[PDB]
Amino acid sequence: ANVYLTDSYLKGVISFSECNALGSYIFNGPYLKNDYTNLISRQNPLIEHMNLKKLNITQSLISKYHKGEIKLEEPTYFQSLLMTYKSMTSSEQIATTNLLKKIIRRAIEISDVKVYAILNKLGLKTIKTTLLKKLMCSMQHPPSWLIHWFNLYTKLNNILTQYRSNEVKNHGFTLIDNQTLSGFQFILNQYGCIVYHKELKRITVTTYNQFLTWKDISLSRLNVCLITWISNCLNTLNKSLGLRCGFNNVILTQLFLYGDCILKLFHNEGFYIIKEVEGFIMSLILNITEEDQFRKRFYNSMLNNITDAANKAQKNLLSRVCHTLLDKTVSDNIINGRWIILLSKFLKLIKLAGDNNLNNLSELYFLFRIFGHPMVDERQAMDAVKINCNETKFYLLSSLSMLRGAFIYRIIKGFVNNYNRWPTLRNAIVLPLRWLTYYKLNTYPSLLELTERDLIVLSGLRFYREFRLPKKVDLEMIINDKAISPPKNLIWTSFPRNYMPSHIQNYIEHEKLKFSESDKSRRVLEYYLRDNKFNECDLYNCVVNQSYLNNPNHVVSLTGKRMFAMQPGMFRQVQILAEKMIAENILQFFPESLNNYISKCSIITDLSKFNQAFRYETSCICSDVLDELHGVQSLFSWLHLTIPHVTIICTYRHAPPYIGDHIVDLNNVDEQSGLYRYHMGGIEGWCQKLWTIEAISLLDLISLKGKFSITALINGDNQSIDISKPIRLMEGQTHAQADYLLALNSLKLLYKEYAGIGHKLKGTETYISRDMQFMSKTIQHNGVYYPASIKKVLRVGPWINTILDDFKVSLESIGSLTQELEYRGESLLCSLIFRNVWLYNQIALQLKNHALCNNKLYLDILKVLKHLKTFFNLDNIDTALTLYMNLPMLFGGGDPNLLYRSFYRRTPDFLTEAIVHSVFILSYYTNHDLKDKLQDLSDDRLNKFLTCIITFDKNPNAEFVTLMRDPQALGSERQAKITSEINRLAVTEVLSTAPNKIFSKSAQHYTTTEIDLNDIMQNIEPTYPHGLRVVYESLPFYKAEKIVNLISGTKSITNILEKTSAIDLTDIDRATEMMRKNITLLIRILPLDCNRDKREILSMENLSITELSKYVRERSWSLSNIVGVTSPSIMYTMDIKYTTSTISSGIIIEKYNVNSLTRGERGPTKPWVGSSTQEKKTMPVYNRQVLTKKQRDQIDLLAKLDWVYASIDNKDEFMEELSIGTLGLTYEKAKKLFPQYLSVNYLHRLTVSSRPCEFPASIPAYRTTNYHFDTSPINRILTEKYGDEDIDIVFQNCISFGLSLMSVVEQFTNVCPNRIILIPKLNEIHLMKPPIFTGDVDIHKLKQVIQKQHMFLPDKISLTQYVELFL
Amino acid sequence: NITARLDRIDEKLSEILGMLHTLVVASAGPTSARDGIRDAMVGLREEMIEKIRTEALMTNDR
Amino acid sequence: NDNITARLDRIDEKLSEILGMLHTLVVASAGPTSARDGIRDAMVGLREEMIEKIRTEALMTNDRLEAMARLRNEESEKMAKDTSDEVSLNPTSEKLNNLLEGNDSDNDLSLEDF
Amino acid sequence: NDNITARLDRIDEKLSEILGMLHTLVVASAGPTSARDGIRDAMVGLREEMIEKIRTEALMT
Amino acid sequence: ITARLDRIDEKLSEILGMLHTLVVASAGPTSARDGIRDAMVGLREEMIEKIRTEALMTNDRLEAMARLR
Repeated sequence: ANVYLTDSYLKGVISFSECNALGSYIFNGPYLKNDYTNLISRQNPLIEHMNLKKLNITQSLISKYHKGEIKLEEPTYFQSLLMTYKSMTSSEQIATTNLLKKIIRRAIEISDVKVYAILNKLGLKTIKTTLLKKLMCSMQHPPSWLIHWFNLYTKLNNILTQYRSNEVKNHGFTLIDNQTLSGFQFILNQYGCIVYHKELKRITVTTYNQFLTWKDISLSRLNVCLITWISNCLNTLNKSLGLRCGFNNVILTQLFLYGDCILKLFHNEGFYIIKEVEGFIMSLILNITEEDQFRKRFYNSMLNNITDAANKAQKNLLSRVCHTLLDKTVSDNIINGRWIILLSKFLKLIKLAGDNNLNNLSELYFLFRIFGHPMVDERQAMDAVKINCNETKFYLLSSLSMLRGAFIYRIIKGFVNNYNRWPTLRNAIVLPLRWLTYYKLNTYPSLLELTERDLIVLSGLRFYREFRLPKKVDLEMIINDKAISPPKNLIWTSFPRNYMPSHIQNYIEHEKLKFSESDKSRRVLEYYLRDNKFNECDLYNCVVNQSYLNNPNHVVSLTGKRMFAMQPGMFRQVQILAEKMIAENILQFFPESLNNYISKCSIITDLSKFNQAFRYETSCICSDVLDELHGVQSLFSWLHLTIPHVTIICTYRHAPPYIGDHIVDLNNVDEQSGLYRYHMGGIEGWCQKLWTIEAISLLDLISLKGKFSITALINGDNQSIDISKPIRLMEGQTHAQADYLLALNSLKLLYKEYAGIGHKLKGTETYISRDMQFMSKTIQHNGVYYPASIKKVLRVGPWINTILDDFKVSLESIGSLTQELEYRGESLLCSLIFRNVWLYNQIALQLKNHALCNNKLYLDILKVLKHLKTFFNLDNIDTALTLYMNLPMLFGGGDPNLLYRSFYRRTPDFLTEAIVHSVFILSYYTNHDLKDKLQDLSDDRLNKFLTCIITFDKNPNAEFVTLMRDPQALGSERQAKITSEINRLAVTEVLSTAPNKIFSKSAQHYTTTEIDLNDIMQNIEPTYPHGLRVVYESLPFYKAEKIVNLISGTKSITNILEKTSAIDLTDIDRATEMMRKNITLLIRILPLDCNRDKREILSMENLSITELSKYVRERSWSLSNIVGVTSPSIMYTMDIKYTTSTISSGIIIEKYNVNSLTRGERGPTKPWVGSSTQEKKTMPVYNRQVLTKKQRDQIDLLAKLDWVYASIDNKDEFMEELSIGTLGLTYEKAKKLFPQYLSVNYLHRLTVSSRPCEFPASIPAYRTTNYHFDTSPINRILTEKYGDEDIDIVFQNCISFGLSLMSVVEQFTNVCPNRIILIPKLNEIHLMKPPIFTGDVDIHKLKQVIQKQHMFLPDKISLTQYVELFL
Repeated sequence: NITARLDRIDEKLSEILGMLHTLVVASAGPTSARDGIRDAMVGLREEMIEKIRTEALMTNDR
Repeated sequence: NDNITARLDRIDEKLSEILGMLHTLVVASAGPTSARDGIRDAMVGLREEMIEKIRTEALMTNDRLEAMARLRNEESEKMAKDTSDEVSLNPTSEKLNNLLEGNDSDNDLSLEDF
Repeated sequence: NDNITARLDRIDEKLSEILGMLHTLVVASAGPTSARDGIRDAMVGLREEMIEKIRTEALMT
Repeated sequence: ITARLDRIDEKLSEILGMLHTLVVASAGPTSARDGIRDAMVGLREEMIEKIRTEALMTNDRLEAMARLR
């Protein structure tokens, strides 16, 4: 009843110790390293390792090895052997070539339909398009470098598919295979892989994740070769069709091979060297963009870095494999010193691939993903961190007081700016006289008027509480889908029972009787569901009483996934709360965390190891100010007070410690490799916002000491400083020399000031420049932006980013990933053809090898194709697939990307875009003209489709809850179902039996609360689903919904409280029937008689798609009127002219650049970004920081709700009950805090989470600066027809459509047009006027909802909190 | 000129106060949190005094 | 009225003394002891005796010369190398650069050497 | 004058604060258990005496 | 009284004295400690009254804002 589905892609890490333990057991000696793992692995093997070594094939192979006939190797030896595999017979050559030819022809045939539709709409014009006919003549002979990677990927994928299917069918299956990939023999399993080459006489042992990595490597290289072949053919047809880069694919394959040779020569250590060729790309870019001194300095530093990496790699390699079984495997070219020659070749090839082209050079960042991943040694990473985190630092007291004074200055300045008042001081008698005047007047001086004595004087201030702590725990910030550390006494349960001594096994089983069932959980969700003594105010009482101090349960567990750290549940709560308070209250004061010449430079610093040098004396001088501002002690200072007293242990499964008998306490075990004590603070990830704002304060101090200006920007772990300074040029000095001197002096300052607080920078992280910045991997140069867009589509393949191999989620992932070759790559057609290659592969080729359905989805798809062939009167089942793959997924088809997404990115109504997409696509067969209006032309295929769409049987149920959850839902079974809907009832029935009474009591009332929420707003006569969304979001059922939707995204909802990683067959059956119903949706939606033969077919004269959409959406719900959801499509409403009309009569877009082509150029205009209107409301005057964040969220929700529904004849009781039930105030006391809205159309201006707030184009933002728009004539015409009355068409989307139209016409004609004119269809535009609501709300049901889900209500506004609001 | 002298004296005193307070803060470290003396050096704040007040005003019942 | 000027000079002299000994004061962080069995307090001491304790290895550290050079308000030659006008190449990097300059086929390697 | 007297008063306050901080530093620069546990006991009674203070003052009416 | 400077003078003396003692207590081990925890000045009541007074000021503010309720 429990099956095991294994991974198809690499999601975890490759383990040094799993491989080492398995190989040490198999070959009976130290395999990769001489550590404790091999010794314990040979003494007490696991049961799966014994199973592997016990097979007959393994027995024969190791018998052959112990006689000296085969030789051990390293997994990188076999990576280089596999990636070189060419062996194939003439039949296998013919077979692979035929398969690839068919895939390519079918992808071009699918793409023809969309390309024809686009060329028909723009008015530009088995394959009807001439463009793709020429492309098909180009692509009818794949090259050999492409067939190589396609064959390799196909083989490795066949092997993995075999294993996964046979392991779902049978548990414990091992795949023995020597015929799939000729020459190699594989022994696969989920616990290890054994690879054997018979002609070379080699054998290796590795893990399952390493096989996954090999398969992913071959897929990545295949995707690179595919993309570049496609785009080179496109660029040979027309220089504007392909991508901006252009590669030679007989050089890229040499790069692949030489990197493989580097990894075969240096073993696992070679990934050091591979990790250093990023700086080589950077140096080649700076040799183009920079001037002499900067680029010379960078080049020399880079060469030093590379050769230091290679020397360290050689030294570590020779020291590791010396007393192991791999000592004879080190090449002679390592001590010879000739490796350097090989390295040389590598770099030269890179310099040839770049071609002195910023486009190639910025695309080439995919080389760092394409060689695999290393095996991470966990114990030695711990041993490297230890030395830096155990050191003693020496400070001057002046340094600490100036840093603290700069922090306090930032806080004072931010209070005066935001709250119009200094913070409240409690020792104001320390300020001399000038600062007393600044305090009395509520002002502050500037940085130029500031001094260092001023910072030392500010360092003496103490504060009174300004912000407050939440008293009830928030469940959505603490519940997670990750693992948790056991207590310090139950830490030995992290390792197999065989690897632990015999005295630890007797002790674990007696200690497990003293702990609760929540303390023995191993997952966060299970930690919280099993707590039968939970309380909302537990975290508050911990933080207030400091129960995290001197706690005998604290431990730190490090895993390999760069040293992810964990601790038990209480301390994890406290960590999350401190980070949340800093993010909520404090980051508003730190906004850069989210003379005859003006010299200018720039410094780039890597702050990834920043935290290891932080001590209490440096962090907590500032976290003390944050403590005093919140009224607490030690909350923001928790790390450096608690962690110095615990043990850091590596708790990976195959890396146990050596415990000498008599010892069962962790704080008594000897320190060794992978286990130590006295960590002096700096655990990574924890307390990161504190360290970011401290870095910003130190930068202020540096700018005060150096007397220049600074413009910082901290984005993750990379900071970029811009330094400016006014100087007077000397005699014979140029500007470049002035900037270089500025850079050098600023660098000495930065080094001095960082070393003063214990951070010793080094020449590897930091580099100086003047103009350019690699802004978080984004090359920009002269306002033009150069993307690395191939790096984003490397892992596009069949079953990606899905749970239980869901077909629709895989299609959606493929589509959204492939859109990067259009949104960034700036090529519509390359993205289209790559998408279709992988969609056709997923549907036509891989849908019959499902691991759980096994061919059922393929039989369903064949049923659908036969239905389509009969309905649309097609030719065969090959035209029906071309049709199915171009139909929207909303109607049950297979197209993940709609046409509007090629022109603008956001739409406010999906149904109109779906219907327009269907019309444009069916035009390919019916031969309609997308420039005319709609008529009927001898061919009723579009009439049949639209008639079937508007004609169906009504069956509505739970209308208002469904329109609260998704304001664009459709109802009557007229759309496809998603996973949140299927698994909801299962989640609530699992949660109804949890020991935690909060989740149990919530889950036992879920259906009744749903019934009340339906029967709450069902008598308001015009339905406004975006106002129902606000009513929904202002109630405690929203939180329970969020937690349930979190839990329903896991594998095996059923087995959460069962302690197993297997899947229950009820989960499988539920998912399987979801998949089958979703596939045959199109059979259900298009009946073979239009729901009756005698129903008058839809006449398409004087038809409006927007009225048709409104009718469909209302009939599906049986609601008379639905307002504020239907909005026209811009792609259908606007007609595109290129000549200057008599009277223009539309929007006019014009080119301001002088060049005929504008791709990769910059213009004089300002960038267009969308940027919806700014709200017009009046905020009252009260002290905002007396309320927490959630109380202000609720206040703004009730303000919006009092705005929209001010017209119903129950509004007093409605708003009174809402205010009392949610905030604790009455309506009169609460109405004094409501923002008052000055607008009148909430149908235009309401801001809900279910509405877009930005309408950008499908074009990079640098590219919008070439064009200029003018919207005066359309305003004249729209004002003469309607006149001072609101209408339902969006303005930003019209501009975005015009801009992307310019881009796309340039792609297709090789000439950018001078101007474009957009003329609207006025029968598509209607009035959007705010309605007068009638009927009244159900107050009994409102009370019932508030009372059943009461445990998810926020904090109530107190009286000691409401008196202080107006003081 | 007497007020000028008094002003310079107060400025020096403010400088000394800044230094000495930073030294008091930075030397209440993990060892004082372990020995249980950190609150005698950093001070008592609002939440702890609120707990003391709600304990004193609600002896057992009220 | 030299009384007031005399007493104000007294006060100012003593204030300067206190500031002078407060601006010459070095802090060492808290850390493990030698023969590690616990934590030691942060230590505050005069600059000279702290430099003494660093030199005699009474407060253990790895970068001893670097620490002593920083505490004395001066830069070593490592500080002047990391922040210098032009970077100078190592021997291995000089050789790699000679192998990179000039497409003269000086490399003399191919994949089949292996 | 008013200026000179106010300034001498402000100097007095500052000097009292400096002495208090120095007292805290010299007493916290203890490292055995004797003085530290003395501070602990002082802080247990201070808590108890503040509770008694608050109660006996709010029981005024 | 403008010769109140007198007290100022003497108080500075005290300050300086204590400051020296401080920098002797941290460099105490094996240098300036014949007995454990070098002979001090016996002065821990003053910081306890300091804590007491500031905690009473905080409590006064809390109760004064909890009076309006």
